[PDB]
Amino acid sequence: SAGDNINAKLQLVMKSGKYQFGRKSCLKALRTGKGKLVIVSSNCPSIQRSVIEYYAMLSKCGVHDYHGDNNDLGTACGKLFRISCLVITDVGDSDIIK
Amino acid sequence: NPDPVEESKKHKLKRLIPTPNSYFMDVKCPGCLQITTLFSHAQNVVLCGSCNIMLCQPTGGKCKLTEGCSFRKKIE
Amino acid sequence: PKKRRNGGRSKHNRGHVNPLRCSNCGRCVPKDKAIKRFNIRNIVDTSAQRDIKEASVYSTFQLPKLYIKQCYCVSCAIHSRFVRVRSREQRRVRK
Amino acid sequence: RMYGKGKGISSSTLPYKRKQPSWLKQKPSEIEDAIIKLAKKGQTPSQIGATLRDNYGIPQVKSVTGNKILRILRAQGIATTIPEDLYFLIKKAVSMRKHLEKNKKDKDCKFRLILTESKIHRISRYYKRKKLLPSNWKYQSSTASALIA
Amino acid sequence: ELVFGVAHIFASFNDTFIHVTDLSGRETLVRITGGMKVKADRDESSPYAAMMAAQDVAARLKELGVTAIHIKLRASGGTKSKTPGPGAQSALRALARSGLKIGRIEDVTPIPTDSTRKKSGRRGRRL
Amino acid sequence: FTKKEWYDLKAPKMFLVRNFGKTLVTKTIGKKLATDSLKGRIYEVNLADLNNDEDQAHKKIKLSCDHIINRDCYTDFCGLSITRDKLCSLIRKGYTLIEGHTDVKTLDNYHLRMFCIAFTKKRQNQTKSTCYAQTSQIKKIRKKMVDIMTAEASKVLLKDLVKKFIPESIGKEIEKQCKKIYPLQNVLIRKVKILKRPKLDISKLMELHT
Amino acid sequence: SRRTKKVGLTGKYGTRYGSSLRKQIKKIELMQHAKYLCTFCGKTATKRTCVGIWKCKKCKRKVCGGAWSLTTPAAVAAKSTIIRL
RNA sequence: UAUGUUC
RNA sequence: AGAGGUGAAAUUCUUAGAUUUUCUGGAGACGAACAACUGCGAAAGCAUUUGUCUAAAAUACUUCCAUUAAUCAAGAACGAAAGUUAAGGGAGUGAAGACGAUCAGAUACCGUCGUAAUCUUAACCAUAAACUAUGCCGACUAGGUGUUGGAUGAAGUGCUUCCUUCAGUACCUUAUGAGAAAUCAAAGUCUUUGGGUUCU
Repeated sequence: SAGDNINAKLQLVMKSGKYQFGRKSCLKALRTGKGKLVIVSSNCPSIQRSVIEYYAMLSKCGVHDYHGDNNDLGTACGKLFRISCLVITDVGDSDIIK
Repeated sequence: NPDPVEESKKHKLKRLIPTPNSYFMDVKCPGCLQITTLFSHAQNVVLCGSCNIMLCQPTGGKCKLTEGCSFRKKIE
Repeated sequence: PKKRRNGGRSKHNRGHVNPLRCSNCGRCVPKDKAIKRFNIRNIVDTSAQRDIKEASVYSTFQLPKLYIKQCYCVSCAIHSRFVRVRSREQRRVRK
Repeated sequence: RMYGKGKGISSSTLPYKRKQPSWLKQKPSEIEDAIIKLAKKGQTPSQIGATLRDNYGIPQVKSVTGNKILRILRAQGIATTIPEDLYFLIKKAVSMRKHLEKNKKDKDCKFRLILTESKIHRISRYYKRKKLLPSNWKYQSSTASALIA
Repeated sequence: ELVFGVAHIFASFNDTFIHVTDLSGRETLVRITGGMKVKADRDESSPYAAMMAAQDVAARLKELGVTAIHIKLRASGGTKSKTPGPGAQSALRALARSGLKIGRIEDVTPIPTDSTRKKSGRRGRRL
Repeated sequence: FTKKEWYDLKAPKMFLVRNFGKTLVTKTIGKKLATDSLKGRIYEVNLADLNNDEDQAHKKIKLSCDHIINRDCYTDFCGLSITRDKLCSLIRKGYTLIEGHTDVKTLDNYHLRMFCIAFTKKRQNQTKSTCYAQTSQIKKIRKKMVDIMTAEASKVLLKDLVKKFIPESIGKEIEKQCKKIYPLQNVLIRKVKILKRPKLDISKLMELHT
Repeated sequence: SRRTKKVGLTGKYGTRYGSSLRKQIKKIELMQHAKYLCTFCGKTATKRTCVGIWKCKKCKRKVCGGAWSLTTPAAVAAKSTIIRL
């Protein structure tokens, strides 16, 4: 029961809060500093994961290494396409912050 | 003679008149003087109102409560 | 016409029981059906006990026991007299 | 029991008193707001009722207010598009299929997945016989993993 | 002074091996069995054959020097049978009456924790 | 035979008798030095005979001949096991037997495998016919006994572990640790075997013999 | 509509060779010509290029695999034992 | 716990 | 200097050292004693440890829905053993086969050996006295002895037993209940014949 809870919180944020999936959108969001959390799939290419991590370290935004690949992250978000990169512009009524 | 039966307390649930075995109680921790509502056979963990303390441990039955304190039925 | 209520074995709430092998003939027999005798015997008789205890040392030697735990099929048990045919009414009695 | 054996009569029996308990001087002017906030925070109505009974001491929301919890959720528009029990069954089926894909040798898991999908089809048929589910709802097993939404 | 050997007794419903070695189990002192004391091609397991088998090894041990013996009792094997043959009784009896001292006695018949399949089919021996 | 000469067998310092037996080899018609034949010989001798007490008659120790000078072999601890008759005696119908095993290494890098056994208790006011424990209780007991064995075999050397094997100080500890979960009757280290030993150190063998 | 009842891709062989031989070759051609999951991009688009080489159409990255499948049970088990430690 | 047909 | 094996033998192994003793390494199968008129599973079936994944059931519930249910032609999943296909494995056992015995004969029972098979993987096959020879759901009808898993209340020493109850699971007795009877707490509540349903 280690991925189920984070999947449930993701369900909650997709339902309530606003978000953005995709490398360009997440990079822009946490460039402007609107990113509260960034989720990286285990499948993410090494260079782009390192770019995301450096960007988030600069922007003081947390990074969560998703346990699944982009395929599982897409289904966790409820989409029918691979994601590999998530930014949450604001959390809804979810406890994903603690 | 099943109409005026009286000692059916030891009878299983859904006796002649099905009544639950659970109840509700007010708990007072010693030296804390707080009032809160509690459910016998509770399934979650509860916290006090005045000072945050542990009250009951949710098990398969009527919980364990604490070593001291006073718990009283809310039945009128 | 169903000689025994239990069908000759002790299977209930169960589908299959692994078989064991008769100690006398080697026949496959279900464990719940095999006749089991746990033999705790002396290594020798009383006369040989009286011989080797006095021929032994420590002056308090106690001979070990033999723990066998044999199991037999119905035919072998009947032939070796571990069980009798018994009468129809006496057939119910176990102990 | 629908499948297998065992009667299992374990359940909860409501008290004879239909009305609000006398000791509850609490006013129902905010109990619906409490359940609405809890659902917004994200709870299925079953666990909403459980949390209400345990942490709030207000058993039988129907007794406190003459309207039941999923009904007030629908009236406020919070109720999910898929009913609770059907969604839980779908989640169980998704988990079972995910496990089976790795372990195709789990014949017992395959059997119980068949049973769960039979239950899913029966209850979905009921829910779409009622207007609680769109008439074209099918539950194909390919995209049920994301159908939870 | 008391000098100890180890007599492995093998009683297997056929000839009764009587095998005295030193404490380590190697460097065997004497091995008599029961097939040489009888020449009827039978009675190899007989109590009588075991008796002479035992007194012969007792005499050889007396002349060799060892005076006390530890019994290691063994029955057939893990798959064949678990009970000692008829010869173990008389082997121990004659070893006792021979005058050489007896120390500790132990059963060491190979006990299979496993269950490798034994001879004959699932219908067993029909004789 | 005529070309065989006796040899004396010695036991380590922590035992009582210090001489348990005699061995014989063949002469040294040199291609074999008649000392390599003696080396690596295992002697199975009862704890009763090694400590002059009948109470320990159910344990037999294996001593492995490791060093030879003049005419007496010296040997060292090689393993232990409880006797078959006692093992069978302490197994009765109506009780559940719990067995556990663990691999440990001492501070001397002595790799051991220890097998312990335990049985449940009737206690006084049971008034029942069986003392079966649930599978969860059995698992907890086995985990507890494995942890106790590994701790009490890893914190110490080999000589003191052998010394504490004599009073069965580990069975008592397992008893007192499992009392609060499920009462256990006679529980003992059924067997200990040496999986691997370090390179032979004649210095240490002699400081433990003296 | 359904074109061949059971021969499937082996309908290219007509009646030649044995039925057992055709069924055996079908079993392995099915997985030789299948697309596999590319663990580097997550898209099921890695196809066989030569006998032991598998290339992903998206990554353009190629891996060494089985003759007819991306992975073989022996190699998978060996990797499992290695990764256990 | 050798074998031992038929009317 | 015999060893195996048998009712007795013989085939067989054995001075090149058989059998036997001890040690080391490898291999495959199996998982004893505990082990039960005990547990789990739809059935077939499931017994070394630990971890992970997965499901089920009972119990407790003042939690949710509110008839969503019962049984089912067709249809579908699973389905012991043997058998088939292809790789691997191959110790022990061992359909075939070969010998040695017994016998009037013995191609059998007994003994020695031994191919396929048994084991794993991936597919087929879909059958068993696959049996409690007893379809599934529901109601009612009687006392006792147990036993497995929960929950309730109380008491010997924080810990153990007794009471009640639910759900399993057996057994004993009893029928002015049934049956042809054996027997059956269901195979009863059937000429005082109709709770529902499928198959034969």
